[PDB]
Amino acid sequence: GYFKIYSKHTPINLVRGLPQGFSALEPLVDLPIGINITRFQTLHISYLTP
Amino acid sequence: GTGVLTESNKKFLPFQQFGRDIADTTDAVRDPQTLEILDITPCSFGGVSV
Ligand SMILES: *[C@@H]1O[C@H](CO)[C@@H](O)[C@H](O)[C@H]1NC(C)=O
Repeated sequence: GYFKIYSKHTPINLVRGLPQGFSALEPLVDLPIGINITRFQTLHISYLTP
Repeated sequence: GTGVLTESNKKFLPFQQFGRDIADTTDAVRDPQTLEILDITPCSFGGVSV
């Protein structure tokens, strides 16, 4: 019943592809939401241009 | 427990509360009120030969 998020932000100079290397993900926040989750979707930003 | 609490320079992460030693003993503790790191050392003991 705890929704735990771990995060890590690294500067990558690679142009394409998942980098090869090691980086540990420090915890970001844990929330006692206590709900059932089976699916998820990502949200992106939209840049409106003339 | 029981021991000597010495202020220590353990590099505790913000989400870490205590540091178990290799022997899984709580070597260091974060003070709950003042968020500082205190190393715990067992009080002096030894054998006494005559
Ligand atoms: C109360 O505890 C909080 C969190 O450890 C700490 O930031 C604050 O200084 C404490 N204040 C008192 C009154 O001890």
